[PDB]
Amino acid sequence: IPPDLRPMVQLDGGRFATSDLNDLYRRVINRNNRLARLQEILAPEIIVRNEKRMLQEAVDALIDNGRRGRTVVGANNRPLKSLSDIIEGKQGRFRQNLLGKRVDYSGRSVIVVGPNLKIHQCGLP
Amino acid sequence: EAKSAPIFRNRVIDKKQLKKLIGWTFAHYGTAKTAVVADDLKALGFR
Amino acid sequence: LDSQDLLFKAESLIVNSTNRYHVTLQIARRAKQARYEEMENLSEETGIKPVLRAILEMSDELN
RNA sequence: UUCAAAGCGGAGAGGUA
Repeated sequence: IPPDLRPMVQLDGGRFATSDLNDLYRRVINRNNRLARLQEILAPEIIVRNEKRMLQEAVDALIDNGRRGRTVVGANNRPLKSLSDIIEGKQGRFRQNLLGKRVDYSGRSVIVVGPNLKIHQCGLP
Repeated sequence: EAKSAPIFRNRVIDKKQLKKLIGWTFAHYGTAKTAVVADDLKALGFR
Repeated sequence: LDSQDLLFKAESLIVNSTNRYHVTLQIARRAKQARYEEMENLSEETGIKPVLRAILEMSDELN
């Protein structure tokens, strides 16, 4: 995915709050590079198969987390957000950003009663 | 949306009579006279 | 010029129409045309807003 | 001729209508 849809944000104290997609991409790339290196040296096959199984599990966790096997947890014991979690929920893209949005030239305040007004009139501060 | 003279209601006026009067005004006079009649009734009741 | 008179005129425009959604488009077209044709730097009765002017003109045309 | 330095994501708890 393009890098502005998974950006890096800086907290107040100078610490970074990176997304959850960057971790999953990093895991996939690291396992892929390690497996390619092992295949280059002509390693024993019983270890190459372990690497292949781990790579399958990594790509599966990137596509959808906790569907087939075990959920991948991050810093805390909370699950990471995969690609399917972006679109699927009630707080996903469809119901939160496309079927209703925030707008400009808008305000909000408390209401009181106004007599001596005509219907079709309102009082704006 | 005119020409229909109101009847002199010589009786007590609860909520049902007010709803009936508003309906009659809409049916006979239009949608801009009902607002005026409702505003006048609101002023009289508040007073 | 009063707001009540404008309300009555708009109600009269809604009737004699045969379609509620077709009169709003005509009023909008007339208002846009009037505001655009106002570009001549003479300021012909610029006090009135274009939509109210369109409503008044279309009501007058109704005879 | 150039703009420009103030905006950021998530989790938990409570409240008003």
